[PDB]
Amino acid sequence: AKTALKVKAARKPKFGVRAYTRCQRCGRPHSVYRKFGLCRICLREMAHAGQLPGVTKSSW
Amino acid sequence: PRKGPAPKRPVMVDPVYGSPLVSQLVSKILLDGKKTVAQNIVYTALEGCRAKNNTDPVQTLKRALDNIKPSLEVKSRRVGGATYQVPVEVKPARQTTLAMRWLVNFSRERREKTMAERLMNEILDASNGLGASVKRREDTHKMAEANRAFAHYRW
Amino acid sequence: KRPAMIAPGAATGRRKEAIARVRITPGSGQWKINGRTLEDYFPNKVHQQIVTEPFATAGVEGAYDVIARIGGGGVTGQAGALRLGIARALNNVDPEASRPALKKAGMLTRDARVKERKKAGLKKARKAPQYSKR
Amino acid sequence: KIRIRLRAYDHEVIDSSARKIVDTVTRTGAKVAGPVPLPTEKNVFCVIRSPHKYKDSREHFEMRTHKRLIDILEPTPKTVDSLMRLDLPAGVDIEIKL
Amino acid sequence: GQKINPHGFRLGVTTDHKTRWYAEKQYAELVGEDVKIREWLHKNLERAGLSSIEIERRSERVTIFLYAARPGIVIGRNGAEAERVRGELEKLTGKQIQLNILEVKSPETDAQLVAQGIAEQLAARVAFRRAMRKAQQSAMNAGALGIRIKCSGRLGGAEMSRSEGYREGRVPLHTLRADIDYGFFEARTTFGRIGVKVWIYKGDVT
RNA sequence: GCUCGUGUCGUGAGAUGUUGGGUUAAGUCCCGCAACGAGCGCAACCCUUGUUCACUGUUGCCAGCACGUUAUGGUGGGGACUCAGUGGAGACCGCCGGGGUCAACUCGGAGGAAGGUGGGGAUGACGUCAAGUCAUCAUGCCCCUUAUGUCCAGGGCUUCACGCAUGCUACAAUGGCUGGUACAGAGAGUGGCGAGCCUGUGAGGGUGAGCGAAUCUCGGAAAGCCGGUCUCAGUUCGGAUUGGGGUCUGCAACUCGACCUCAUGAAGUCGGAGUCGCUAGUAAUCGCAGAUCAGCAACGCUGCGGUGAAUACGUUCCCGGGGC
Ligand SMILES: [Mg+2]
Ligand SMILES: [Mg+2]
Ligand SMILES: [Mg+2]
Ligand SMILES: [Mg+2]
Ligand SMILES: [Mg+2]
Ligand SMILES: [Mg+2]
Ligand SMILES: [Mg+2]
Ligand SMILES: [Mg+2]
Ligand SMILES: [Zn+2]
Repeated sequence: AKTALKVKAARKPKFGVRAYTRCQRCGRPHSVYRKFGLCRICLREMAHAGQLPGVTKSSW
Repeated sequence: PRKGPAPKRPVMVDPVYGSPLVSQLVSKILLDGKKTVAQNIVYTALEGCRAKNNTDPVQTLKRALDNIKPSLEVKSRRVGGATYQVPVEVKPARQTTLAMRWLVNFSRERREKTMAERLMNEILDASNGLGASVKRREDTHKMAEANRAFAHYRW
Repeated sequence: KRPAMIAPGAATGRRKEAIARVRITPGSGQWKINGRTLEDYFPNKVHQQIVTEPFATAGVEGAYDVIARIGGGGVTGQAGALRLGIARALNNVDPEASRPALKKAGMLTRDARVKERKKAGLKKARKAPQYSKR
Repeated sequence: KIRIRLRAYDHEVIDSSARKIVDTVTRTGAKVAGPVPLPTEKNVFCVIRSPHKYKDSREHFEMRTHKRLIDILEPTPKTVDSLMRLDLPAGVDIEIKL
Repeated sequence: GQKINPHGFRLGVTTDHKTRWYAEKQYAELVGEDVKIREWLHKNLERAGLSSIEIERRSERVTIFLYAARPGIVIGRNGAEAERVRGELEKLTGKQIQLNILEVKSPETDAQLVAQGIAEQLAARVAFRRAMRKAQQSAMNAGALGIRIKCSGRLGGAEMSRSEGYREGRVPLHTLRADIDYGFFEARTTFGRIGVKVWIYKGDVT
């Protein structure tokens, strides 16, 4: 994402309702999980690389 | 399929009347996966049957099924540049299935209000020898007789 | 050939995500499933046969009481689990006079048929979205 | 009396930690209820595999939290000091309810 | 294009997670600091050669295992560089960092360092075929049961992109009990960057 | 399926292996063979489900024992049952018989929870399509630099003569309405899940325990069964649209939110040519939960269980693919 957008999201919003999430590794604004920050792609790649404890592929 | 004849699931018997025929009838009605609704309909129809005639409802259902059972039916054939209607004899299981399907469909098509004794009326009419199901059986047999000249294409 | 044995016993039954704790005991043949009677808990004859018929195919008949604790599943699954539980109870009570017929009737067997899981890209376990070429 | 809740992501380290706790308290007398396993928390995440325009192919992940419970029936303040001072693997946490 | 990451595929089965901590109300922020730590270490310690960064946490205390081929760069002179990197780590995170640096017994057998070296040679403009053959030969001299290297990109500074690969021995990617070490690096050239992937079949594990 | 090393054949590209006979879901094996070998794929190792044993017994369970306000495993207590979750056992054509030159395989049977791969998932070979993504990220080169940077308010991404596509609700009586009454699973929760009581027709509001949760809450499962009623009516079907009065979230619901209530009651009578999904706990249907999320246009998506079919003679034809 754009650096200005990332810093604006990081800073406290004017009105509480105006805040949003952003991928904390990636800056992506779509599909950001509250449990661990990050995003769709960041989750997939980091879970594959094994930096997320407890997270493994599910094949039930 | 290519591999071979797939196994057939065994047919259970009706707890009340003790005949696999009624179980097949309810499984053929059996719309939307509502077994209880379907067999409530079927039991109501059979009880209406035994009400209007003293004979056994399972026996009258059997007689209707024999009156609707087709003996031979024609299928499309792609020989040459024109399609043929080759008559083929019908096995007992296939003809019971056809009779049940026709009974249920024409019961659904009947003009009366409720499905239960639409099916009851259709069953009684078929057992007597009348109705849309018997008419369709006669029409299919008639068309098989008309196209009887292609009985030598059977394989 | 012998008319089996009456004898108390107990077993467990499972079918389609439903658990059936069955305790069969000598008695008149009445039923009590989760406190309520058979005609209350299985209100209709749709699937009372499936639970009664273990006795019918065994030597004993409706002169032998049973107590059932039933959990999970729907009505039909609970019926199947209870049937398997009664069959297993009769099995482990008389494994010689009722075992052959009881197993031949396909009743000392638990069907593993369970709801298949949904799959990504499909509307249901196997139903697929409507393919639309061009 | 005296609850010990163990939570981790690997049941091997959960079991090893529970065995270490029970063998420690026992080495300090204190008879203690066996490690009882609680249901495992099962979180599921579905993720579009591709970075763009490919939604029908997805990847599923789980974060399984394994939990075990220990009861220290015997008060045994010596075991209290032991259970507060011993060292456990980093992956598993400990919760002591006095 | 359609192959799974071997490490993610075997995660939990044969290989283990690089991070070992438990937290259920801070999970995201600990993940963020871990990302910061890993990015900082990778960006500032290319010269040492990083096999893996392993993070542990006990209570507001972080422990970093740095698996490096040549920890001489990390330790500097009498631990001066180690102290400075630790201090930068407290500056970055705000927590007590205990940093320890470990060797790799067979850098020619660890895939990540192999990709490191191949990408370094490609950046230094060595013929890619010669580099891949050297890495393969060194791996089998060490005693790996199977090597597979693939360099994709504008190989040799060309215009079209190629996907040139080498392999011999056995690399059963589909076998879960197979211990397969996977490494990847990017050679930063005057012509974009080359992706170098390395699979090394260490052996079979239970 | 795709290949390799060596050998061999050919001037050579190349071939042989990898053809042939049999078999298999499978380049799966067997037989013969200028081939002898190996590798990536197949299979297995992994997850889940079906049987069972040991271990443990709370927040789970209650067979035998003692009370409980009447009452609630509420209680002491119990390892029996269920379950929870760790570690084992179990299936291998292993046994029996036939076929199969034998041999792989194949048929039948017994035992068994399960029999010939038991069901499902993960796993996608060499490569193809200059397939998609410079907008997740990263980056070669080019371009912008008092603007193509960057901040803000308002607007737009929600337009509407139309066309296509994926769905939802329907067209009713296997149904609508109404009262009563059964049976789930998988999940989520501290700016959260919120019980109970009071208030309102209701959305909700006011108070407000409990629970970081096998404990407390979401919670009601719905279909179904049972009683009543409607009686084939463009309807007591359908619920679009439109008028009024509201609630909640939010700095703020005009453009452009969901919901409640009152009124309104559109098309729709089962859909042309054509076309789609599915071989069993499947299709069909019935509800439930989660992600994102202040709220929500979600009927979407990913899961979960409930009820639960019909049919497969067969390969001639249509589509895709495999060996020679
Ligand atoms: Mg927002
Ligand atoms: Mg499409
Ligand atoms: Mg496989
Ligand atoms: Mg293109
Ligand atoms: Mg750019
Ligand atoms: Mg739009
Ligand atoms: Mg929680
Ligand atoms: Mg199929
Ligand atoms: Zn991201």
